[PDB]
Amino acid sequence: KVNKERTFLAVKPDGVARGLVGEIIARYEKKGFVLVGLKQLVPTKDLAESHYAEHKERPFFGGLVSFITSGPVVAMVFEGKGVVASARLMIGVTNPLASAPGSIRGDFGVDVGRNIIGGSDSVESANREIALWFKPEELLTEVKPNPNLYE
Amino acid sequence: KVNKERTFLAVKPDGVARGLVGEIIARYEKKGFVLVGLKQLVPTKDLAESHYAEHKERPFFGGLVSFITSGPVVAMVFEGKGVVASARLMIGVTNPLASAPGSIRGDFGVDVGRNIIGGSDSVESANREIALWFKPEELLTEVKPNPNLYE
Amino acid sequence: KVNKERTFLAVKPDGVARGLVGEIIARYEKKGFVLVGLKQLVPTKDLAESHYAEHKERPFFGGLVSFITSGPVVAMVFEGKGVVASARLMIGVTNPLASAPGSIRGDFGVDVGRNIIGGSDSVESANREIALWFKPEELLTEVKPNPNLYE
Amino acid sequence: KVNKERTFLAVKPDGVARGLVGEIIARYEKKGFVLVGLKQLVPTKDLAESHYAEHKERPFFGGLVSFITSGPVVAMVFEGKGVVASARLMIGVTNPLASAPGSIRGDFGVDVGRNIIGGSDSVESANREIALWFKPEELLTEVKPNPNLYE
Amino acid sequence: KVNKERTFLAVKPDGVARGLVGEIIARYEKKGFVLVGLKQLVPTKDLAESHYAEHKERPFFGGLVSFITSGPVVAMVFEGKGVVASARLMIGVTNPLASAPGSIRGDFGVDVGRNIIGGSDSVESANREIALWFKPEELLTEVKPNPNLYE
Amino acid sequence: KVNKERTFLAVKPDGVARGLVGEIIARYEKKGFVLVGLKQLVPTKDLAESHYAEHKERPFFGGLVSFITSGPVVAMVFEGKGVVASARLMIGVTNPLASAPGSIRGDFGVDVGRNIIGGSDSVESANREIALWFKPEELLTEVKPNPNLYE
Ligand SMILES: C[C@H](Cn1cnc2c(N)ncnc21)OC[P@](=O)(S)OP(=O)(O)OP(=O)(O)O
Ligand SMILES: C[C@H](Cn1cnc2c(N)ncnc21)OC[P@](=O)(S)OP(=O)(O)OP(=O)(O)O
Ligand SMILES: C[C@H](Cn1cnc2c(N)ncnc21)OC[P@](=O)(S)OP(=O)(O)OP(=O)(O)O
Ligand SMILES: C[C@H](Cn1cnc2c(N)ncnc21)OC[P@](=O)(S)OP(=O)(O)OP(=O)(O)O
Ligand SMILES: C[C@H](Cn1cnc2c(N)ncnc21)OC[P@](=O)(S)OP(=O)(O)OP(=O)(O)O
Ligand SMILES: C[C@H](Cn1cnc2c(N)ncnc21)OC[P@](=O)(S)OP(=O)(O)OP(=O)(O)O
Repeated sequence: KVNKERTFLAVKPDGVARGLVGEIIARYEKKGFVLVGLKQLVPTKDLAESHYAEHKERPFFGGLVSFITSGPVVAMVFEGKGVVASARLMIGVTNPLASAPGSIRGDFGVDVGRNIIGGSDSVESANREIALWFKPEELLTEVKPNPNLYE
Repeated sequence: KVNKERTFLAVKPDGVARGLVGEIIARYEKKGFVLVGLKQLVPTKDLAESHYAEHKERPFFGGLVSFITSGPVVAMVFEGKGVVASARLMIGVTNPLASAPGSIRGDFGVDVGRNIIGGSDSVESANREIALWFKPEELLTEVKPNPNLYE
Repeated sequence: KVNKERTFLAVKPDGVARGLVGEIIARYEKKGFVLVGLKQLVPTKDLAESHYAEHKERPFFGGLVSFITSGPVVAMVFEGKGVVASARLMIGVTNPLASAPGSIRGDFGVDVGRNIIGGSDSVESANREIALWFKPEELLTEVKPNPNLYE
Repeated sequence: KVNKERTFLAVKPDGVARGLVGEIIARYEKKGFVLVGLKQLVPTKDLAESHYAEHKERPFFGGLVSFITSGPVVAMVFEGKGVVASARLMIGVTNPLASAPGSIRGDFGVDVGRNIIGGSDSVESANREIALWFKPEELLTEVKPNPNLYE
Repeated sequence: KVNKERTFLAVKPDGVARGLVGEIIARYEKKGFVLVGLKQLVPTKDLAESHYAEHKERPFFGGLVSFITSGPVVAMVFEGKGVVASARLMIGVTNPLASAPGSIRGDFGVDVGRNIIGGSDSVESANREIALWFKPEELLTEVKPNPNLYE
Repeated sequence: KVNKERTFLAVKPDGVARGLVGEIIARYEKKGFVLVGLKQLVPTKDLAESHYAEHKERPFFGGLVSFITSGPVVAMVFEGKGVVASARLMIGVTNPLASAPGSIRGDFGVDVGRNIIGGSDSVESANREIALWFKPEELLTEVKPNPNLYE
């Protein structure tokens, strides 16, 4: 279906430390997106390096890897129609200072390096990120569509 | 006045079923718009066709008419300066996935067919919609202006 | 059955004027109680005296009648298991200053005469109050059983 | 330490289905309790029976084991001073209708069978429940004491 | 009248450092209590000792003085009927773990030493505390009574 | 250096009277901006004219001066990276009706004359406004950077 689209979201160590996990989950739940995977973990260097592989050649890659592996991360997978692009709109933009009020980064962030949450940029990136962070057993298979949310 | 402008708003069956009525009323109350009419009802095919008349030649007309009659609707009328255009901005856009975080559809909707709330598109549409859903007795006549909201 | 119990609730002129209608409705909706009746109206002296009949010989009767008729009131009917005793608990006690934080009066009221909301004191009072404020046509007959709320 | 006390909390299938996971996590985070374990899973009949082992001879045991395995559950472990007793106070009482406004069950529940969340009744039950639902690797070891929350 | 009663409230350094100032102020404003004095300051040892004078011979006195001077404090004065006792009820009890959900300490605190906010225990203590923290010029004199909050 | 930027914000008499002080302070605190100055006062014509000096020859100058002196104002100073531009984004635009939902004016305002809060338009205007409303003693000097908010 088109309503079975999935995105990977990570509440970064700064979002976890600031106690924003519930606030964030509650925003995606109110939207109508279904939580199909959820876990708290301290990421390994390998998970971090494979996750941010598009920034591997840039000077700040080291710091990104160090910071995401510096403390607990809440990894989640949400399912819904256009969940990839929608989840991103809900987060805001790279710079939290330029992110609109009402968005996660707009409401809670001030620094690019401490930008609370990260989401998949595309359906291809999502499917790769989901497989990396989660095992098939850790993901829901039975997802009954809400007739209140979908026509 | 100007500040006596009125708009018609309908919390659709999906918005009532999902328990979003108070959430929605609170947003317009916080804004400074005065509730001049309020009721819960199951709309008739008669009322629905008349309400959705601007789309009577479109292929989706029947579907809009079927859905708005499928369960209880919370019908309301708000009064304030630029309430028609403002109420619409507060709702978001046709596609809830494209609606900005901070708006009703932006925060709670995923599908065009399940887009929670509908509002008048113009002052002319509002005056027609208000007369169609409400009787003069069901509307407030005495509206004292709040000196904290109006200069 | 027992989950089909109904209570009458009135957001008094002070609760309406202060813009607390959406806040209050959202509280009962969150709880799992179903809205089966809703309307805004300016009560007549006849409706006000009939409503406050149990206190018709008390010195404060006139004052209660004068205030409930002084502006718009939001009249509602909620359905659920033990809704009568549960709505009262959610409201708090007669004196809002003695009402616990978390209740409507505890969170928003300071005066007995400006105590925002009133609810039915018993199933008997509820059935009488509902018939007095609402016509059978104004009340839902089809109430969808929620399997997440009720075992 | 005393501040290193841990409790096991489960958002039951009804709490997950109603989209209350984030609302719940936010409440414990706002309090100052640290999340040390988190996961979503559909529990097996075995894990449910071992979890509800204290009631294995009671007539309602079967019903509790059937319901907790009927859909996804969000399993969590929180750390803090008096977290076992405090989480329970935050949840409310067995009957959500008797639970005080401000508590989780007092704000969102109407039925004993659909009472959203369950928490450990003691430190001994917590240590057993934590070991039963989580592997030592799934739980945090490094827990930074907040000098704003602890003297 | 008796609606002119005043209380002194202090958001302690832990309260301020955790970013609970606006949350706390919103609660008293929603209640109907009028803010008649407000300031942020780092208290001097002299002001701290004078404030905590009733406990000057207790073993914990030193610790209370050390902590209230360790960082910024948001000092405020609220006016309204029974504001002294009501403000205390809103705060909760000495131990935040024993404080009811819905109270400031019940919702946000875990430790007696980090109990976010302090309020006057009596009208006599309030009048003394107000004079100690505020100059007559720093306090409002013109307080128009809200007819929506007082009969 | 860059994270030490400061802005001046004034919750205008309309914002104070509508009890919005707590809501506003919370928004800036959630964001990660540090409150370095805070006070409630009734501004003098001298302070008002100096504050609104950039518009001293515009026809609306008198109206702005009259209104900001008509009741209590909550003056505050926030510190953070890009706080001047970010605080304006959080306020919205001049016309609250055109302000996006999620912004303060977008969420609570209807009139240009009653637009709840004013903020510095530039770093130069901020430094001037801060020195005008606050004495150096009234401002924090020791501001430890939060490692959860800054890289
Ligand atoms: C490129 C970004 C931001 N970033 C971190 N440090 C720096 C830095 N020093 N210079 C520039 N950019 C930086 O890193 C990943 P993230 O924060 S998950 O995501 P996003 O939502 O921004 O998005 P996408 O476009 O990666 O999906
Ligand atoms: C024409 C629209 C949208 N729409 C619903 N289904 C479809 C569909 N199948 N194809 C196209 N458009 C669709 O219907 C009305 P509504 O949802 S109250 O919203 P609006 O706020 O956009 O309204 P207005 O702009 O007319 O006020
Ligand atoms: C007798 C009560 C209390 N009361 C109101 N004004 C006064 C007054 N001036 N002197 C004394 N008592 C007063 O009046 C009804 P109400 O306010 S709808 O509701 P309740 O929910 O508290 O209760 P119940 O009456 O339905 O049990
Ligand atoms: C025995 C308890 C209570 N209870 C639930 N259904 C029934 C029922 N049908 N008959 C009797 N008792 C019942 O079951 C677990 P729970 O629902 S998580 O609740 P709790 O958090 O209140 O309790 P505890 O186990 O920590 O005390
Ligand atoms: C003596 C009391 C209690 N107390 C604080 N720390 C300690 C401590 N370490 N050991 C014992 N007792 C302590 O101190 C004041 P506070 O904390 S504002 O609270 P309150 O609500 O009790 O009120 P009041 O005293 O203003 O009435
Ligand atoms: C010039 C503005 C707006 N303004 C008020 N009345 C009028 C009026 N009658 N005609 C035009 N403009 C008016 O005055 C300041 P303020 O209201 S704090 O707004 P802002 O914070 O959006 O401001 P800035 O600092 O960016 O200007």
